[PDB]
Amino acid sequence: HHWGYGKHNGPEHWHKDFPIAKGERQSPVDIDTHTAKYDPSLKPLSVSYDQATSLRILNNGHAFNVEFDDSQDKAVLKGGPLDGTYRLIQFHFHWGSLDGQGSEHTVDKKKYAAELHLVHWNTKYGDFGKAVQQPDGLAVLGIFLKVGSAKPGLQKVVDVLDSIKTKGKSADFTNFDPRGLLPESLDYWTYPGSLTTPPLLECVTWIVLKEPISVSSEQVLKFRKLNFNGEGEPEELMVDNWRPAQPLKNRQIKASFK
Ligand SMILES: NS(=O)(=O)c1ccc(C(=O)NCc2c(F)cccc2F)cc1
Ligand SMILES: [Hg+2]
Ligand SMILES: [Zn+2]
Repeated sequence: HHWGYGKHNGPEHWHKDFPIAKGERQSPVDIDTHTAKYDPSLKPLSVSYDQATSLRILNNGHAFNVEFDDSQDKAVLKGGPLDGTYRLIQFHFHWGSLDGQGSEHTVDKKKYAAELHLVHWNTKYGDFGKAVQQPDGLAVLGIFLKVGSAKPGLQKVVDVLDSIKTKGKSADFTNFDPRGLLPESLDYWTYPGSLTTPPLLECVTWIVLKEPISVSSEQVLKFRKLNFNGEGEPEELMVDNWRPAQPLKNRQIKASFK
C-alpha cells in the first residue's frame, strides 16, 4: 500500500516502488565533521524572510507542513552554494518517539530530537513541479532541534497541532514568521542530495546549519501526539517519521567554516 515509516512500508521497502532509493545522491547522510572540506569560496547564506506569508498548516499523513504563498519573491534564500533565487514553499519536521532520535541527518553519528526542513525551489524553473525535474531545482535548509529550553517562535506551531491531529486535516495559519526558528549563526555544511521521502527525487542542494535550536520537552511532546491515520481509523501515533542515513558514495560535504 502507500509508503510509510512502519515495519511493512518503511524506508527499507521504499526501493520497491521508487527504485531511485538506491541512487547515487540520496539523503539524508551522516556528516563526518573531520572529513568535510572547508571551502573558502562559499558565500554567506542570505535569508530574506521579512515578507513571508504563511497560509495553512496541514497534516498530510507523514508530517505536518506549514505552507507559504510562493507566487512571488516574498521569502527567499540566496548566497551560500546557490545560484539564483529560491522561494520558500513550505517547512516541516521529522522527529522521534524518544529525545535521542528524530533527525534525518546526523553529525558524527549523533542524532538530534528532530530536524526542521525549510523547502525552497529555484525560481528559474517557473513552478515547483518543474523545479523537481532538475538537479538544482530545490534547496532545503536543514536545522537540528535538541531538547532544552523552549523556543518562543515555535509555540504558535505547537498550539495549533490539536486542530490537525489526523491525516487530511488542515487549519488556516497566517502571519507566522519563520525567522523565529533560525539559530543565531548561519554557518553550514552543504552537499548535493535528494528528497528524504518518496519519490526521493535527486533535485536538492542541502544546506545543513551547524548550530541547532533548542526546544522544550513539552514542545516536542506535542509533535508526538499527532496521528498518521485519518479520522475514524485506528490510532497510529506520528513518531519516528525519519529516514536513516544513506551512503555518501561519490560526494563531498563542504563546510562554510573551519
Ligand atoms: N523531507 S524533505 O526532503 O525536505 C522533502 C521536501 C519536500 C517534499 C515534497 O514537496 N513532496 C512533494 C512531491 C510529491 F508529493 C510527489 C512528487 C514530487 C514532489 F516534490 C518531500 C520531502
Ligand atoms: Hg530532479
Ligand atoms: Zn523533510
